[PDB]
Amino acid sequence: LLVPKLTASVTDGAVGVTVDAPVSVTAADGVLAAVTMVNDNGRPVAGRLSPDGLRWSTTEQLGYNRRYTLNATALGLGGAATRQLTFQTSSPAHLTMPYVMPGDGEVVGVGEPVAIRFDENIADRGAAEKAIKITTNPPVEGAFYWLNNREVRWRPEHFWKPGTAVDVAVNTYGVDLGEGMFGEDNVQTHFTIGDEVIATADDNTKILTVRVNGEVVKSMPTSMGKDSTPTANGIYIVGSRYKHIIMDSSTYGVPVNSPNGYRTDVDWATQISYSGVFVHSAPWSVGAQGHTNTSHGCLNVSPSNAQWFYDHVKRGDIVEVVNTVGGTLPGIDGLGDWNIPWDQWRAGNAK
Repeated sequence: LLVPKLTASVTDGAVGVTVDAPVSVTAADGVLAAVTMVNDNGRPVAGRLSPDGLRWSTTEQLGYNRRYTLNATALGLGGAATRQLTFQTSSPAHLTMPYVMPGDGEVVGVGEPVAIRFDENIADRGAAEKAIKITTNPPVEGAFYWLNNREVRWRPEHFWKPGTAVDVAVNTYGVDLGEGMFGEDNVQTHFTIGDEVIATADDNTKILTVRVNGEVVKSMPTSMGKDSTPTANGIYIVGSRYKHIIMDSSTYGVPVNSPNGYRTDVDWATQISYSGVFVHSAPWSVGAQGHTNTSHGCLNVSPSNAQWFYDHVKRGDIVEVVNTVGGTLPGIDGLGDWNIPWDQWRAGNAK
């Protein structure tokens, strides 16, 4: 007759046991009569034993920098076995919290990338990528690309298909993200892609034309950036929107009282670059809109048109600017992700 056998997911004496997984204990040739786990001043850890008595597991988050002790006994027809195991979990040098966009339960446009922004520089980009599980339905190929040391993005090759569900599980709790930096917590979000909405600003016509699922629904005369401060060409992702906002050039590197600085309150503002390009109300230039460029790079349009754009365009919709004298919007702007060729995006930069 067989002696019961105990198998724990930790070994007695271990150090740097990671806290991304539950701790478990299994009986063979018998059943579990007692399992307790206790931290280093006696508080019980909390867990659940399967109905068949074979498998026990912790049910709550385990702590960084803890010394836990696990006592288990198995009883069988042919005897008893008891073990005591003591182990120490990872003690980070630092913690980093991830922040995910877009918002949970949001409906976003077809240009919206998955964004995971860490509040510290990530030394092991690959470990971060690996901890982030993205589910798509319908499934589509995508890839990670890092905009800077803290923020990674995931997206498909092409604009999302309307009706796609996107799920993002950032499972960074207990993960060593490099040089003793570990995840502070897990985060989750789920969003859905909505209608296809692409607004094109053509500098040859000075019109911003808004297309919803391939159809023109609005034509907006506009005044883009003057030759000395032109609007960059390329694909811009729509971000945040404001009933009114004080636009302050010092927010974007540029001192208010320098030659290209400004501080002005404007209405009906939709952000389309982190470099500070917005679509907004410009009563002062209604004359020029349709004819000449007068701005610092913003898409000046009429008050009714900026408000229309506020109401009808959402986060993740697209604006494409073409034929200006400017360059191309940088890939790494923050809202310029689609300007990076797919082959480069896909190869990634996890080193």
